[PDB]
Amino acid sequence: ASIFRCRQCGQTISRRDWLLPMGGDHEHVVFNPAGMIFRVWCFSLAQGLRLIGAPSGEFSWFKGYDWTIALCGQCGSHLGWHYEGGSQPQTFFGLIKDRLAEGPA
Ligand SMILES: [Zn+2]
Repeated sequence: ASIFRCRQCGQTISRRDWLLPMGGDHEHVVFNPAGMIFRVWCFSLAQGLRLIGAPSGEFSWFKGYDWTIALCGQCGSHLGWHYEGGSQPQTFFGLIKDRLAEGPA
């Protein structure tokens, strides 16, 4: 239970070692304006994503951060967001827990 992959295709995405307790918890449950609930796990680092467009602060769930949609770079599945423009840390990833599969390195 050491690396996280895209559930839909297997792409390598992150690692348990890279979980980041933001505001004291690595897990944050949030909703967008369309009412969709997301169980977000914060990671300091991720790979294999494709970050879409330019950042936006609108509706940001993390104070001081602007976001970009993060797709699986391989299959296009929406895996979460990349956050930037903030402080301590400047950047991080918020990934949707149930869209990842955990398993051995
Ligand atoms: Zn994928």
